[PDB]
Amino acid sequence: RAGLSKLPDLKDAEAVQKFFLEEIQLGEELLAQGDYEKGVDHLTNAIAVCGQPQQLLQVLQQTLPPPVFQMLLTKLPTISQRIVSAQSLGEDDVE
Amino acid sequence: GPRLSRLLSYA
Repeated sequence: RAGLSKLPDLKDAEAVQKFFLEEIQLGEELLAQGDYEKGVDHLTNAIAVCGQPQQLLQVLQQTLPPPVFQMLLTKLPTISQRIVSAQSLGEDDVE
Repeated sequence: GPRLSRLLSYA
């Protein structure tokens, strides 16, 4: 038939599905070790080949409660965290 | 288990 590898040409949907899933799983498995940081990157890559992040996010939120996902969301923005860590010096009270 | 391919059976 033919060979098999990651990101062959992308014209084929089946190859993209195979790799996309290989990454979805590989990530969960690395996190099963504890490499959350790699899960964020690998998941970001899964989105890079899917192009429909939001669909996948709904699919990830319903298949299992994802704590890593929350860290993916914290890895993305940097400036935002700085505002919070100043505006109200991280956290403040109310009366 | 370390196999997120549960939902992915849908496609």
